[PDB]
Amino acid sequence: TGGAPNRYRFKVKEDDPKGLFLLMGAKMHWLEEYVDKHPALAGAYTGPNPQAKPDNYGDR
Amino acid sequence: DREALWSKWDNASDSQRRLAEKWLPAVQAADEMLNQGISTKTAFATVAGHYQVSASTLRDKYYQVQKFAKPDWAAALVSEFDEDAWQFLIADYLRPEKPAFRKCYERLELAAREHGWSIPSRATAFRRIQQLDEAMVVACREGEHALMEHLDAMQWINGDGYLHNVFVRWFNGDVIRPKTWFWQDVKTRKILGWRCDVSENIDSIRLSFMDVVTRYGIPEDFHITIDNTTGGAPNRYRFKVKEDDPKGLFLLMGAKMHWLEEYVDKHPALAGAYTGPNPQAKPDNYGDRAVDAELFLKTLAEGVAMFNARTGRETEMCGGKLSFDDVFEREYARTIVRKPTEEQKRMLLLPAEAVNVSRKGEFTLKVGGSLKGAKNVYYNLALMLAGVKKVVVRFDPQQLHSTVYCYTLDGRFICEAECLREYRRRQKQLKSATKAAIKAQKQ
Repeated sequence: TGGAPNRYRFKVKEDDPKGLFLLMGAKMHWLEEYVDKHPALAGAYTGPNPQAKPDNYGDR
Repeated sequence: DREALWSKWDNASDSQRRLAEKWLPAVQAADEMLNQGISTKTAFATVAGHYQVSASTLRDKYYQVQKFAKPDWAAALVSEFDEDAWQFLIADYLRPEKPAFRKCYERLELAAREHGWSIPSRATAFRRIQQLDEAMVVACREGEHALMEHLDAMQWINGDGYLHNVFVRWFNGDVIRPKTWFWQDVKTRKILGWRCDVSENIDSIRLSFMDVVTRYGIPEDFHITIDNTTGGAPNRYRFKVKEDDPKGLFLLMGAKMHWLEEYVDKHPALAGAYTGPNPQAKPDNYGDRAVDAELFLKTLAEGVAMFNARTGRETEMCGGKLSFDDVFEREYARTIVRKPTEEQKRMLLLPAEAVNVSRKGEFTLKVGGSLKGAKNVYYNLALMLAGVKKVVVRFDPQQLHSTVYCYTLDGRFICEAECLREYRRRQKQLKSATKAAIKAQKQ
């Protein structure tokens, strides 16, 4: 359900989204290569590396 | 030069070499007929007759091989595109990202479109990627750089450590993962000693060594290896132990210094504690499952005993038949060792961090932790009678109530002195004041 405090300094929000979806006339039922692996982010993406040095990343 | 010719013979296919082999006896036989001065017609007709071959071909090839020496007659018988795009692609693959080749290629196609570059085939591109180097892949990940006389029993021992994946409830009540240090005989592979503790520090190494030299003795030529290709910290005795130089003690023992998971971690009795290499493991079950220190250590001792006693060891010494115990018992009897004196063993007893000495020649150690609480005060006349401010105290936990030995900060023995939950409350209060504040900051 998400919610929690307060990005607007006031808390948002415990609700029922479900009702809104049903109201829209919707019947409810219950890229990693393009984003995470793009060259421009190479300093930030670490990759599935089991051993990765934490000392480099605050800058990256 | 016959180098290029012979390399052409060499590089030839088996089928091609076979072809040359088939064509050689016909050319050689033909040579014999001409030597005899036989008409060219009769000679070729005869060869083409016996051997199924075109006479014209044989004639032509004979003249072709005529200029070549006879041993080498066999050997006789046998991407223009935009550099910017290529550079762009190579630049992309070598990133630690290391994107998929087909997709990185598609991106390259977009760039090529924007710049109007003429790109080669994906197969050609990858082919060339294979042709680049083994070293380049490592250039991308820095990987390969991360890899890159008669021995008596007891003559050379190796020390190694092991972090357990089993949760054990220690003597102080805390649930931790124990770390054990082992000493192994290099020749026979027998484990000679061990000590287990809550964390990695010099004490387990030192004491396991003590166990090894007390049980099997000190050989006349002693080599010790710890591949590194100081521990200490507070206060299990309520007084801190210890910043030192172990190194000197080892050299003094007459030792030249050099720089079971199935049996322990995987034993059935610990099944609630060992989690196994499970990437997803529920933390909610384990506080109840952690095994007792006594059970873990008994399982450890039995695991060591079984590891050593296990036959069918495939080593030179065991010859696929004996166990580490057998070969160790055999070779140890053929080595010359000496037993350590009581004094040597006592010099190995534990060092306390430097304590202050008053003008009266007395100093204090606040005993606690695993030992009964008491504030011990030690004294001697030699402490007030010469130059000293601080002193390092050497002791046996069992003998703290009576005799300790004082050393100078530089290691010179001075004399011995006769004797004339606490901080955990702070640790816990600090823990609560952390957790509450952390949750409050998260929300």
